Amino acid sequence: KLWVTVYYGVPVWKEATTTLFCASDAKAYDTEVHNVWATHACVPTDPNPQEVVLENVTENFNMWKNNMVEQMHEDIISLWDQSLKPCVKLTPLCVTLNCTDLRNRGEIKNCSFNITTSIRDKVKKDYALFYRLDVVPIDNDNTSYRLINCNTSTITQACPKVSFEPIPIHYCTPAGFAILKCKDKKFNGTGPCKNVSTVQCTHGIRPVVSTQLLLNGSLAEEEVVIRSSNFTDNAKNIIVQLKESVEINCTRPNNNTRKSIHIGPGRAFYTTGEIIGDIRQAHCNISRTKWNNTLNQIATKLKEQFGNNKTIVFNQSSGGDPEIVMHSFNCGGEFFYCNSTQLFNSTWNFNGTWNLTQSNGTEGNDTITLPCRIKQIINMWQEVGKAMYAPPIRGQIRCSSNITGLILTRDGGTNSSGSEIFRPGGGDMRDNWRSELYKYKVVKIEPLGVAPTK
Amino acid sequence: KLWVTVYYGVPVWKEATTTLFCASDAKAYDTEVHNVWATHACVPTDPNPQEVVLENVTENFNMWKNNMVEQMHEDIISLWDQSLKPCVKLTPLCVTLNCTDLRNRGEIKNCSFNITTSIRDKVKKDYALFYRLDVVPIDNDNTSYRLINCNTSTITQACPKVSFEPIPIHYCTPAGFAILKCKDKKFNGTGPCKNVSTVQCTHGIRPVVSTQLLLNGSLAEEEVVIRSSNFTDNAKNIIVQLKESVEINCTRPNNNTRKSIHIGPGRAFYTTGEIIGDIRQAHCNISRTKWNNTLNQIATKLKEQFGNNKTIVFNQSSGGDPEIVMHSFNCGGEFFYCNSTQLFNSTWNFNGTWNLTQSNGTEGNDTITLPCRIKQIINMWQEVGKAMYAPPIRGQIRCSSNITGLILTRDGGTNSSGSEIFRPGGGDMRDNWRSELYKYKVVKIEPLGVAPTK
Amino acid sequence: KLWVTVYYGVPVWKEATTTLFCASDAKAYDTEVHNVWATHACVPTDPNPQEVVLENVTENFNMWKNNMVEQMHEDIISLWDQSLKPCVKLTPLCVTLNCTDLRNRGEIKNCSFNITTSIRDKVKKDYALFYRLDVVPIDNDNTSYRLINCNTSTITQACPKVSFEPIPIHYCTPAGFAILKCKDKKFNGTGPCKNVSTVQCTHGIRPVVSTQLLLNGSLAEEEVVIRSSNFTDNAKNIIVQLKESVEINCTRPNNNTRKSIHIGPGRAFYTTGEIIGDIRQAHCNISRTKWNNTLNQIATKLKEQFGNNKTIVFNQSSGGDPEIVMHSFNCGGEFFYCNSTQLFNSTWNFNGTWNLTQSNGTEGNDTITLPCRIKQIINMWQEVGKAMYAPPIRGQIRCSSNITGLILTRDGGTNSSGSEIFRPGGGDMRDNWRSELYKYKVVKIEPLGVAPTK
Amino acid sequence: GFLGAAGSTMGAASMTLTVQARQLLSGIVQQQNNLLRAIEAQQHLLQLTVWGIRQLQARVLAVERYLRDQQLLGIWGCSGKLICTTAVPWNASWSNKSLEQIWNNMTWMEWDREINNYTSLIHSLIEEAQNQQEKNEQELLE
Amino acid sequence: GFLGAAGSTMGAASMTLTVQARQLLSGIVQQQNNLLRAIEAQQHLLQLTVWGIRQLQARVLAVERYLRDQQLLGIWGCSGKLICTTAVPWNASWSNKSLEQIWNNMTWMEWDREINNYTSLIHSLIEEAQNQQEKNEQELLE
Amino acid sequence: GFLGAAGSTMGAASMTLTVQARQLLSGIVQQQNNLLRAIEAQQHLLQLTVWGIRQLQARVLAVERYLRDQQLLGIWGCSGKLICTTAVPWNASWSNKSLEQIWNNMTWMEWDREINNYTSLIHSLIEEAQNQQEKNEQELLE
Ligand SMILES: CC(=O)N[C@@H]1[C@@H](O)[C@H](O)[C@@H](CO)O[C@H]1O
Ligand SMILES: CC(=O)N[C@@H]1[C@@H](O)[C@H](O)[C@@H](CO)O[C@H]1O
Ligand SMILES: CC(=O)N[C@@H]1[C@@H](O)[C@H](O)[C@@H](CO)O[C@H]1O
Ligand SMILES: CC(=O)N[C@@H]1[C@@H](O)[C@H](O)[C@@H](CO)O[C@H]1O
Ligand SMILES: CC(=O)N[C@@H]1[C@@H](O)[C@H](O)[C@@H](CO)O[C@H]1O
Ligand SMILES: CC(=O)N[C@@H]1[C@@H](O)[C@H](O)[C@@H](CO)O[C@H]1O
Ligand SMILES: CC(=O)N[C@@H]1[C@@H](O)[C@H](O)[C@@H](CO)O[C@H]1O
Ligand SMILES: CC(=O)N[C@@H]1[C@@H](O)[C@H](O)[C@@H](CO)O[C@H]1O
Ligand SMILES: CC(=O)N[C@@H]1[C@@H](O)[C@H](O)[C@@H](CO)O[C@H]1O
Repeated sequence: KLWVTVYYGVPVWKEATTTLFCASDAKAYDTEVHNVWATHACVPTDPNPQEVVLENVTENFNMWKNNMVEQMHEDIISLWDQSLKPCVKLTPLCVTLNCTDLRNRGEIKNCSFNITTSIRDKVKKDYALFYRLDVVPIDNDNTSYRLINCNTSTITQACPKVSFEPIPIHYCTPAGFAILKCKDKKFNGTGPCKNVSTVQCTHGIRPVVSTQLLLNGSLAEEEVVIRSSNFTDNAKNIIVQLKESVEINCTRPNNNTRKSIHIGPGRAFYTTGEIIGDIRQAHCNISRTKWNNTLNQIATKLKEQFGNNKTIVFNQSSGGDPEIVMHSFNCGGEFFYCNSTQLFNSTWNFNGTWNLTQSNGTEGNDTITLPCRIKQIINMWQEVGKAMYAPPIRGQIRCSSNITGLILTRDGGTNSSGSEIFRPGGGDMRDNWRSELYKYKVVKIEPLGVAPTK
Repeated sequence: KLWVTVYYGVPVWKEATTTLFCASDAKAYDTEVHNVWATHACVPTDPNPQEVVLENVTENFNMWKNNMVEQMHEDIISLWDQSLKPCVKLTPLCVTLNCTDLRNRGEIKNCSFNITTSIRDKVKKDYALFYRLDVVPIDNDNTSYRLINCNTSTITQACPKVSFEPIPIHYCTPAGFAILKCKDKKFNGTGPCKNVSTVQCTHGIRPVVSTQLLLNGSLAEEEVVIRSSNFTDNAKNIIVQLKESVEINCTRPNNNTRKSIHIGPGRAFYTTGEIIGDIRQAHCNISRTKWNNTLNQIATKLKEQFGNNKTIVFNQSSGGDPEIVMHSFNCGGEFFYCNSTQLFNSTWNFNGTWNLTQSNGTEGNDTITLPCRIKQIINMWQEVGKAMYAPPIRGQIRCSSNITGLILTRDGGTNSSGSEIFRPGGGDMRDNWRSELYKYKVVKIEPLGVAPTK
Repeated sequence: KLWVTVYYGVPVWKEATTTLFCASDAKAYDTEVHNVWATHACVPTDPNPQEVVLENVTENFNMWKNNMVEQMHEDIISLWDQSLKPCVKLTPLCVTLNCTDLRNRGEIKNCSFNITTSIRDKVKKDYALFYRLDVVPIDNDNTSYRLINCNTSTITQACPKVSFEPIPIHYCTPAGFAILKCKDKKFNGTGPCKNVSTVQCTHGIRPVVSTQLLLNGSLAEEEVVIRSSNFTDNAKNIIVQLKESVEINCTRPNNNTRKSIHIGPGRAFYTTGEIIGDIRQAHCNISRTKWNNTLNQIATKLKEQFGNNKTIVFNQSSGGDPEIVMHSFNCGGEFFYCNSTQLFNSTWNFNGTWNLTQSNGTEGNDTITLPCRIKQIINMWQEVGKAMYAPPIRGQIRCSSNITGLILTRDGGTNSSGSEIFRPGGGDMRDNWRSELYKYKVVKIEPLGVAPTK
Repeated sequence: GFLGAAGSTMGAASMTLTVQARQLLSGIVQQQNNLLRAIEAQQHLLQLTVWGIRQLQARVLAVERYLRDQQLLGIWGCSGKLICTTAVPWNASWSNKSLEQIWNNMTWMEWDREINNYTSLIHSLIEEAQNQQEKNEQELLE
Repeated sequence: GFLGAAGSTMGAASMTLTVQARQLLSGIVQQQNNLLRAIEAQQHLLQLTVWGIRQLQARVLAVERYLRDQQLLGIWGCSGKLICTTAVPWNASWSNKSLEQIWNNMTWMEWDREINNYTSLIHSLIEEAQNQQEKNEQELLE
Repeated sequence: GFLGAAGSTMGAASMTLTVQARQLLSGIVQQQNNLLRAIEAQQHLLQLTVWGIRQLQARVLAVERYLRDQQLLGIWGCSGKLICTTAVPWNASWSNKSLEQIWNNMTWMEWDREINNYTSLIHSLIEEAQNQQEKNEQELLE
């Protein structure tokens, strides 16, 4: 007799598509910054969350179809909007300016425009430092320079107090939803997994905004992984998981000035003041040997349909948006943009060894040194509207970032079977956020269970 | 021993006064109109809602005291407000106009006023078609015409994309509240009922806004019903339920022009353009015989305290508001106002047969043909504020509406026992909404039950 | 065997810190005032709330640490803000004025300034009565007088319809939180209590805004109580609980005029019109003997560390804010400010009897008669922002208030052990609200209970 | 039989309780076919008005009423099923009436109505009479 | 006896539990005499402030606490009535103490307080000790 | 064993249910260490965004799902513990399958999946079959 029987508390795992919550460790709430670009009144991470590794189990994942990225970016936008709300506005700072190109392409020209004051009619004059990227020369009437962000939308401050530093963040599931995480290293996005390790709260991550690269992220070990949502699709970005990490030096030697000037009834604008001493340009020095090893690793990892084990070629992006043709990130509130023209000029097709470099016999110019840029304004998630203004950091901007991933775009404007061309692609900003979400899968838990029982 | 005993899930029916929810069938969500004046993201009707007919049961109803009408109209207003929110404004379209009475009372005069543009100072000139009801001639300074709606409140567009067509709508009860519906045909508003048929979700209805009449509504069968909240009270409207339905032809032969002109940063105004060909007036042709049969039916149904079975008299409304002295409705977004001066001039007092017409020997002028009007602006539920603007329909406006009800007002300014005079009354707009709510009664369900048991 | 056992519905009392709710008796909702400064749509007091006196029990209280005061004042502010929302604004009533000092320091000078009207350009002229406290003479350009409240923030009406009279208010606890109230009379703020009487809804109170005193409040019986959050701390206010109560006569003989003048589209300003007859000043007559008895009682109650049972001295406040250097309250909407310069000039140090007065042989000038002030604008809880305007009461303002408490501040700018000096302190406005909250203590109730049982 | 099956009955009404209970609590299926996310088929706007927020709100209020029902079941120890007795006798409060006739000719409603403050009068005793004075079953031997 | 009837007792405190439970959960009556729809008698405004929205909100938070109580009753299988035991012994965690004296001279509070992390220590075992290791009753013959 | 302890099992899966249930419903502790009132250590702003209001909102939706679970337990009279049977037989709907093998080689999931509309088909019968047609226990003598 197969008498139907009902059971509760049963082990059940089903495809969850639900909200996740914020978690920030005790070290978070000990950061003591009213908000360093990232922290809230949200729940901290629990002292000891349970990550039950599930073995002799199987779970199919799809990071590109995982909805985690969506809520992540939405809550990021909600938090950034709500953080911008308390910041003072810069609508009158919008006024025309007149910039003198003192440092002579150096893009360091003191600009002195009108900044209004508390009373309606009492207005004085100030000057700050502006780059060639905050204002443009007018060629219609060519009278002065205009902020591009100021002739297109509104202008407001970026909460200079709120520094844009990366903080650890933890995503927890609701009660009855789990996040099944693969424990595999060659585990791709849309694959099954046997190292299922049910996770109530997902492991702490470091969401540093970056383009075409990763900074201080989850490291993929025991191999180089090169995934893409569609490999045949040349437009599809090619996500790569480097085995090791490199030491970046996006560090500007020159100091910064801050000129805390009260503008409104309680509103102050941190204009960039003059810089003490000879004002040089930001530089960057990066290692050579480990990079060559990782490059051989990728080129060996690139050989996917390589014709006779030699089809690997790289080229610089033809061009396009600044945020998609180069590597941008935030570091100390200053939006660093260390360039990436040193990676497109190398080719490990025939010999990975021919292009390899010996550390003991390192060349003279081996240490990668390339120019490194910065910025003051930014539009998150490619959203055209009210902009912001990064205040100075009043000091030599030292950024130390690491490397654990890469994004490429196969070249479609070339031969199909002649030579595989990869070019930097920074188009999709969610490929950055999904690179670490190929194991996590929100999983529903249902105790109900029927079963014929005697 | 009458040991008290408690019971659960008991059949219990009590007077409910609660909220009802929206339901719109699958055909609704297949209408594919972002919103045709009526649809939402609300719950669709379930595939097979249960309407348990309850027999050998009794239930007293009072449609005039039923609270359903209140929430219905309130949610209608909330939905209309929330739909108006996304529509573009017409505040600058408010500017004075100068209309030339080209078609010469025809109320078709091309009007050409200033319509502003995206930039503050770049303004061009346009002309549209306006009726004599959107603007008035000034007699104080008599310089030009002014929109009446524009010198009294604000002006905004009526979401031309959102066409004001009637859609099926379903009202569902919450969990534990039922709607007990009478299954009776001579069942009046404040009466008991034995054909109780508990209904979780009330039957689908067609809320077409109309005055003094009904369009595409619930048909009352097997008799003519003439109810009123107070028959003695002459001011009380006299609600009538015709047995059969007539074929209306509120159809305008002349076409419409639309002049989609961008006014604001993304806002466009559909001005009525010129009409191709000879511009005539809207007409209407209605049947004669079935109407005579229904009229005999009512006059026979009117004999309530008729003196010797002949006291039935009808007269046109003395006058008053346009929405209460005539029949107005919406049909294709154009607010049709087919007149009703052909019904007040008839009298079946002595012989219902003397006034009856033979179909085979129909007269020459038997087919009721009367002039039919339209409109562009409207104020729902007689609310004086920000108005709207109906766009053109760009085509011959064909309206096919049916008849299933009527509202009268007994004449108080006449003799009390000499002759019963009924006049069209369109004062109360909720009599229209309650005509079909004389059976439904939200009914509460309570499982608790005490009972002395041995 | 101490088998652990679990129990439910257990008697348990734990430190609650939760919200309390509003309760207003049936007599409240029969007050029929749309809102007399205090009433809402909130829950009325239940007909018979249970106040279980708990005996052979103990409970430690701390009124100064009790959170009740916080939610009380916050909800007071929320209610006042939400009540101000419907009141008409007075921004154009802000305009300059020109006041003539007709009554000649009398502070009664008819002021006639511009009051605008419904149309933009149609403005007439009006005059009202203004005191010397609503406007100030300009000494920079000395052209006319300006409202102080009008050159610092916005101006709006004080809902003249909403009269600022005291009403009974009841605070109820949520379901599972109790308010344990001490039933002791010498029970101080941070003390234990054995007369615990669990109270679901706290006893009805009379929150009349007052400074340095109490009006129509909870009477402390069977003794004079003189508490303070820190007695050694001279800045600490010295809260006193008089045994008996005195009969105040803050009554203005002169009448009031009201000039209901429509200003906006539906907004009217009640300007103070001219006063009929000889315009005198408000007076006040207070009893002598009972006050002497209570003063002997306090001076006997003051002897805390009195050197040889004679160290009691009182002095007037050196000075400061009007709301903290004098006694202010609300009575009929007019903010009465009966002065308190008759209490600082008395000293029962050596003989309480020497300063005592016989009722039968009362002196000629025994009946305390002192000048009594009023006001039109006010800032609640010392909050600098948009002000309000008290309308006239159009009648002889009769205020009858009683006495049940007192606030002092020990004098720090004097000798430590030479003579104890108390001065009126009105700094803390929550000492007034906590004087009656020394017994109530929100108490949590937990049914869970473990216990080794055989 | 959502709510019918009982015109004037106490026994038949008692036996059709589960059918009535299952028919009444079936609105969750209707809420499941919302199909109502953002559009019907092609386009749509927000339209979320006080009407539908209050559709969900009336949903919440009724389901809270059912929750209070479950809490009462918990207070009396009466949550096992619809069959659960009381340790409280019917006061002679109600008027002299035959029980079986109260059943067959009260439709549950007539006995309730003129026991009505009697039915509630007998209600509050149960908590401290069935739980406070809480006895087991019968007292018999074997 | 809403909360009194137990100064220092475990038995008397245990016997007055139903009275305390009924007295404590009586605020629904107070919420019933709201009379508070829109006006007291003649006129009124909205006035609905954070104060009263939070009156209802504190109501909601406490009633949610009682709901979590019911959920715990469900987890342990302990929802029948206030009388429900545990399959878990009191660890020698608590200090040596006479039980009956823990009863009569702990007011439930002293035994709880210095068992307090012991009382909670004995708490979590119940779910997988009374339900996980869930046995029936006694083992006897007839 | 929050969710493991059952790769392909019906018996072992059934025996690790309490462990899975206790491990899954442990998020209340995490909500307890919010430390999240207004600031982390020194300063802070409001920052309360749709993200966290929706953290609490997803909390509410899941806990409502557990509440509906408790309501279902109440409807069937099945709230005593995880061990509770049905008065409904498995229809020959499911395909011919060995039961013990459905147990050991269905992981609860294979039998569920191809009984799936069968499992739900057997679901609705329980309310009016275990409560409507509600019988006691066995029929034996003494
Ligand atoms: C391919 C694979 O499954 N690798 C995992 C590895 O990522 C993990 O750190 C380790 C922990 O023991 O277990 C291995 O099985
Ligand atoms: C050649 C050179 O300058 N190397 C430095 C290295 O010594 C330093 O440790 C590192 C820090 O990131 O930055 C590099 O640029
Ligand atoms: C007067 C009356 O009750 N008429 C109803 C009729 O409306 C309904 O369509 C029919 C269905 O069988 O049942 C009849 O009893
Ligand atoms: C005399 C006449 O024109 N009759 C037409 C009729 O043929 C048509 O079917 C109907 C459609 O509603 O409209 C009427 O006006
Ligand atoms: C010191 C003290 O406890 N006094 C209280 C008194 O306030 C209360 O009115 C009375 C009621 O019987 O009980 C007394 O014990
Ligand atoms: C001397 C004098 O005027 N005494 C009066 C007294 O008669 C009156 O009852 C009381 C009312 O509060 O006010 C006092 O001022
Ligand atoms: C109290 C009551 O209703 N009694 C009636 C009784 O008068 C009638 O003779 C009988 C016939 O079945 O039905 C019972 O219900
Ligand atoms: C642990 C404790 O409190 N023990 C005391 C005991 O010392 C006292 O002799 C006795 C008198 O009744 O009361 C008990 O409660
Ligand atoms: C239905 C099913 O899965 N049957 C398999 C069977 O084929 C296999 O021989 C056995 C070995 O243990 O495991 C069972 O689960």
